[PDB]
Amino acid sequence: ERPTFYRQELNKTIWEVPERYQNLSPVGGAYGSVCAAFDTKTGLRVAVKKLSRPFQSIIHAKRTYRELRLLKHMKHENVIGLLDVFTPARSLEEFNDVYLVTHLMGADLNNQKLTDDHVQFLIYQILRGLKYIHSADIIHRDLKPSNLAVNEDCELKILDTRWYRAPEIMLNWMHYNQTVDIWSVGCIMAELLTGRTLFPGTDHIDQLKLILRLVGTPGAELLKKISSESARNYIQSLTQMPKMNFANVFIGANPLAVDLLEKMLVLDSDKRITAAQALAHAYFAQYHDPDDEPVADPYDQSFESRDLLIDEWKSLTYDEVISFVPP
Repeated sequence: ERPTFYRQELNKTIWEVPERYQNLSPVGGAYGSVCAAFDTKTGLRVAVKKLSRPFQSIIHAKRTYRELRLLKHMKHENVIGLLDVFTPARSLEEFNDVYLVTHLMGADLNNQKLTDDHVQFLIYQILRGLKYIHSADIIHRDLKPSNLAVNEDCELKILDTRWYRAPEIMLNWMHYNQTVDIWSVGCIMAELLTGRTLFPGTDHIDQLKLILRLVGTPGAELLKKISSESARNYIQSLTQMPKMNFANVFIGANPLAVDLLEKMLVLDSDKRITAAQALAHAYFAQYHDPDDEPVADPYDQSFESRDLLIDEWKSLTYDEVISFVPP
């Protein structure tokens, strides 16, 4: 049973949506565009997204497929997930338009200190989601407060500025790792605790100079891992500063919070607490339940390596729209 659609003009496009999605009102840009709407079937407010030029080129088509595969996979309280995907077409031939439905979102996390219990609860939920995302072998790569939607009773989702980027990710470094997301978290936690941006770098070189000011220049165990002779030269061509005490930088913070930050904001990704080890840190003792912290089903990313024609990506996408199960 196909629903009944109606057609409607919004954001200088024509939209064709199942009748269960009522009064669409645009929210906003240059990507595919989003309308907020009312879902009558579930009673909820939803973000409907019209993908623009979904199959315009090959890169375009593969981008669409990636987005659908991703959302379709995320089945977890703290991560954003897919409520619905649909198309007007009746065959593959007539297939051109892909609309996605997810929870409409109250408040992302841009903004004044928070209480140490609020930070605990906020960071716990971010970590809960990262353990899940990480166990499907996915790296978020760009965590920052505006990817963090919280709602009225403070329940938080990860949605998909260089202020929160891991330095291995800024300096293109191959010695990356899932824990780039973790560096980001430290940068958010610190921001919530103090009220101020931990590294408000004005530009690329500033950014790294600020980071090296807090953590110190790389030890010896870290130099052993830099391959480029010039990179090595250049790193120790820099001002040789020591590591600062965090208790001094995080004055009047819970010493467990301070401890945790010292395990997250480390230059060497191989020595950085993982999401799962962080959920066990004493700092979250009030919230940690080791049976309420689920990992994901394994996630086939093999399509990433592939080079295919527009009509193969489109066909693959259609298969995924056909097969969608509502939650």
